[PDB]
Amino acid sequence: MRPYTVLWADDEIDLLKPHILFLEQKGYQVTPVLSGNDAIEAVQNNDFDIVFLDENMPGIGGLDALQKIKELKPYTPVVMITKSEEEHIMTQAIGGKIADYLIKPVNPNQLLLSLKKNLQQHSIISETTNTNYRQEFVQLGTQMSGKLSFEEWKELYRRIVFWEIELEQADRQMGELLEMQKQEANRLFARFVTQNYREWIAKPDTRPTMSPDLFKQKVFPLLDNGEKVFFILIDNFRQDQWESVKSMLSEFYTFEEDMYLSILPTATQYARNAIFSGLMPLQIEKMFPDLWVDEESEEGKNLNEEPMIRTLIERYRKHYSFSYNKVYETKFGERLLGQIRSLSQNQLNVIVLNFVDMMSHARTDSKMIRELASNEAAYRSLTKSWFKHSTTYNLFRSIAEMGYKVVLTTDHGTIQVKNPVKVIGDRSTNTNLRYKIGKNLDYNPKEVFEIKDPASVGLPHNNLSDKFIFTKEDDFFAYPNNYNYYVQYYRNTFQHGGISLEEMLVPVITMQPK
Amino acid sequence: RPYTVLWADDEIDLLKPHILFLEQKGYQVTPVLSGNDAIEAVQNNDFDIVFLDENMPGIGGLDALQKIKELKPYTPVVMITKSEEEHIMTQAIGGKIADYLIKPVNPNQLLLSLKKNLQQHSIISETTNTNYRQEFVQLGTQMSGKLSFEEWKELYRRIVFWEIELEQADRQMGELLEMQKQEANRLFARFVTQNYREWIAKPDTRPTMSPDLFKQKVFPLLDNGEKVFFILIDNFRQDQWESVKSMLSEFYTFEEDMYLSILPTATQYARNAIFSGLMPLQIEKMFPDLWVDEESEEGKNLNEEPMIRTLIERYRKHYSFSYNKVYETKFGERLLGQIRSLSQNQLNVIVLNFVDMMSHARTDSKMIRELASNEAAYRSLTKSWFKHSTTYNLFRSIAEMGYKVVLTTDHGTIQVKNPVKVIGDRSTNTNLRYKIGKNLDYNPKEVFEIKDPASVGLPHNNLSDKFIFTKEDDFFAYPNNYNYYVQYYRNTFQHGGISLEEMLVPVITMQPK
Ligand code: BEF
Ligand code: BEF
Ligand code: BEF
Ligand code: BEF
Ligand SMILES: [Mg+2]
Ligand SMILES: [Mg+2]
Ligand SMILES: [Mg+2]
Ligand SMILES: [Mg+2]
Ligand SMILES: [Zn+2]
Ligand SMILES: [Zn+2]
Ligand SMILES: [Zn+2]
Repeated sequence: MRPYTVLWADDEIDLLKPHILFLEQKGYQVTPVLSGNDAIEAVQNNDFDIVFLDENMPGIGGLDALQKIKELKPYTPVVMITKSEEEHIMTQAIGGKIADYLIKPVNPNQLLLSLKKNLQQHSIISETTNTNYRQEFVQLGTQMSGKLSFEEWKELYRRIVFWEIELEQADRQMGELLEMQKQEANRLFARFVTQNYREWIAKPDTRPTMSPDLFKQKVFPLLDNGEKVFFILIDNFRQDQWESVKSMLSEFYTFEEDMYLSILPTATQYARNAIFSGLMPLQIEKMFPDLWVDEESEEGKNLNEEPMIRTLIERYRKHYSFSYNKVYETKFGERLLGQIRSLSQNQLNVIVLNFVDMMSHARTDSKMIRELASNEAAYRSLTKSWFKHSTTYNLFRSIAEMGYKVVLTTDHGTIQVKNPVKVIGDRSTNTNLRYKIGKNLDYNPKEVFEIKDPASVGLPHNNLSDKFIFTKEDDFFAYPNNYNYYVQYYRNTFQHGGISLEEMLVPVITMQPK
Repeated sequence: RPYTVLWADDEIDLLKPHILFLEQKGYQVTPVLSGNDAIEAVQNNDFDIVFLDENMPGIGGLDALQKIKELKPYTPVVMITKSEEEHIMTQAIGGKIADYLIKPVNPNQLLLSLKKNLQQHSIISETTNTNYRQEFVQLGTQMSGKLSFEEWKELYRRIVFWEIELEQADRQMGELLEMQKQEANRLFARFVTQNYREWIAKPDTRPTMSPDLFKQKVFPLLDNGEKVFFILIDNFRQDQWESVKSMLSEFYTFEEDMYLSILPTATQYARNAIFSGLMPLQIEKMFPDLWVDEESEEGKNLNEEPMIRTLIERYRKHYSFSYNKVYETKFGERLLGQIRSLSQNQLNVIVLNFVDMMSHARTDSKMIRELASNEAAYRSLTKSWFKHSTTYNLFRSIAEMGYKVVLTTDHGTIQVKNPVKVIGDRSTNTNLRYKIGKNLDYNPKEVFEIKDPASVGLPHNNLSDKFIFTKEDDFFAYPNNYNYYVQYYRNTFQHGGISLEEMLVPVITMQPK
């Protein structure tokens, strides 16, 4: 290697000769200077790896030297090594983007620690992530194997996502080894769902929490305990997207993290209507035929969610005051943000955000989103940018100021599809690549989850359709009339409505304002 | 509220003085004696910060760190230990500790660490606010008077720096800077309009511009017998460079500089000028086979590789070189594989294209409006695209080849605000910031007006063909449906006119570490 270079500025550098010898023995080149002006010049005309800085020096002070050095080379770490214990100096150093602040007398090893932490942090963390994943990779495969409970599935998926993000900043083949494990997880999760889905619908008392159960399990207990709640539903928000925005929200909230199961199809007109109605889609139609819109109509499929909310509140003999707001466009979030505090009168404030859904679909037809979200790390990254720079960030921030509980959840996720499944003859479901509705559908029954009795899984259908077929894993339906184009166009896009961990196992977070 | 600290040390009884000190300072400390006790405490509470001994009976502090970061990844952990072994330091760093303090620890060092890890964001805001209020004065005197080109580069670099710094500060301070930026752009437009003709007419005395870029910044390197990668990112302005330079600092050291794009600040003219070494006009007369009239339907920057060849010929050089355009991040994969095969050449040209902001597709329009509503968001998208596209590894891999890299752009872009009325035919171009026209109508005091394109190296078809250019953050708007197109194009990013963002663009000479 080459040695890391250290520029050290102190009016009494002679008193630090022992420390300089120690660092020089550990492979570091130290250039000493005696003033801020000499340190500034050295930084200007050199490319030092790190800068050590005294505060009290004849001439300009370290805090003033720090400002200049940060404008010249803001990416260069600066450590303040001073005898000052004044809080004012600490405060201004932190504010000046100091990397470390060490109070004299300093143990030389404390300087070694700063040098490693501030110059080799990334490679150290990278090597530990690989090492830790190598240790735990086996434990994850076996944890996967066998017959897992629902709660065991939650923790496994939680563990897989964690490694998805950790291994972004680590070795490649560790990352593609995780992809294999994730692939195997989705396969085994698919069997878990198809073997139990009909029973889940049949026996509502022994089933995991699903869309129709969401409000009863996670909202009503809060409201019944006297608490004021903001139910915020970001449509098409996967588990790994929650993990991406989690740290940002931690500045303002504490979390109780949970997950729950979306119903099939993992689509908005079914799962999200089931949430706000508290019922399986078929039960919405029977009990409230005026609020259900069947898949044929050109009318909107989720325009009646507020009335559904009122029937659910009434259906459990609750008297909650509530509001419902639906946000698509950029301007309407700023407007809702402006009128946010007028909602303080209501116990329950429901907010639906549709942009991640829009963006997720734009991964198919928008060259721009094909660039910004080429892979799932970019998609997560792009989700961070949106959350921070849209009005969503300050919306969550204003709610916290209002002393409101927030239940942050979604209706379904989405998955990056890879391999086609042939199909033909459906009705009006060509728009969805993960589920299909119709009669006389030619397909391979081995490749899908067949629902020939839709009313058994709480699904309505008009007389021109009698069955549902769902994809599994990362498959997507493809027609043969324009097959080769169809396949090249939709491969690697994001699609929902089928069976996968990404689509079905989705977050529900109960957040308390700090 | 009081900040809460979880402190796990098997000798917690000897740390009672530190604890009392910290309780006097307003913190609530919870003492525990082992890694398992701490793990359980974190599991059932929301502590703000964790202090962690390493050597304890039971599990080691390092084992506790791994589990606590799993439970509360967003909670800072400070290791406070007597151990001075290097492998312990390294392992704790790997375990994502916030700090590592070797015993005995100054109690003020605990306080500092609590400020730096629990209140650093709000501290940086107040400090940035206070610093800028003071620097606001020097930026006023620095843009006062008549500035030289070198002074315009310093000032523009200064304004960009504070633009990004003030992302983390009070809104009012950003408003205050926004107006200093307005004034800078107003004065910069005067500076350009008063000198642009002189610059084109006197090549030996002008600032470095598009047609001079290769001679000024590339040929000297090669002539000094050093290999070079010339990477041109389309529509990559100064603050986008400032947004990605830290990522690049892990593999390069920088010689940062700027240069002026010619007008229009549009790929068809500026980038062709860079590669041809000539002005867009004299492209056609010097080289008919190379030029493409703007009015031809097929692409205009497809035969740039031959333009580069004639440039090498004109200056009597014999560089072996390559040329590669990467439209999409998928094509970049192939280039990344074959990238080491380009070690044979002295010069390697790569054209990268950042997301098209000219997209009229309804979906792109809806994305753009939400993902890039302001300049902070635009920079954030820029960083995201750079890291997760093939661009990041591309620079990473070129560094391993030990090549010098010249990173630059052909022009920038600006967020437009106010409409400027203009009347023209169906023929007239779509660009919001500049028009070409046989019969253009406009307030000549609202634009930079080039009645004879031929004098400034621009082509034309008719005697009556003009070029007109917007300044500051103006954008052209036609009378038909003027009210609608004003509302649609306002706050969108455009290029082709006169502004610091469009015109004064980065050129970085980078040395692999
Ligand atoms: F003089 Be220094 F601040 F220790
Ligand atoms: F719009 Be939904 F997520 F199908
Ligand atoms: F016992 Be601890 F590591 F100081
Ligand atoms: F023609 Be480029 F988009 F400026
Ligand atoms: Mg001193
Ligand atoms: Mg002084
Ligand atoms: Mg101990
Ligand atoms: Mg032990
Ligand atoms: Zn949805
Ligand atoms: Zn959707
Ligand atoms: Zn361009």
